[PDB]
Amino acid sequence: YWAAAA
Amino acid sequence: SLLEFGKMILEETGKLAIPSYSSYGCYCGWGGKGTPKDATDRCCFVHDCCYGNLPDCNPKSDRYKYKRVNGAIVCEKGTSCENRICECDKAAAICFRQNLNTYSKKYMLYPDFLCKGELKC
Repeated sequence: YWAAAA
Repeated sequence: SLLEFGKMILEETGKLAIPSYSSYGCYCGWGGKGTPKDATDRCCFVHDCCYGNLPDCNPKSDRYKYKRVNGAIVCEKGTSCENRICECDKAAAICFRQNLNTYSKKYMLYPDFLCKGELKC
């Protein structure tokens, strides 16, 4: 929901 | 806002804010009196104090913005209230993560009468 990477 | 705080908690800990932190110990989700039961409960005690430092803000409903800088929570600039509310929530989410190792399900739905006495912020 609040991704940015990984 | 409460909902934002909830999502920050889930992101941080992997636990749903409700029901893991909404009725835990003496201060989580409803706090007021008693000696906090454990470190997690102390996170809520301090968070309550943090909100208490902001009498003319409305942390339940006022929305703030924040971002993640490689895991780190960075509060972004909004109104003064929003900034201060964000810092309170950020601290609590970090505190919960730091104390997951002692979180105890036995303190979920902890009964009010076992929480007695005022502890000053």
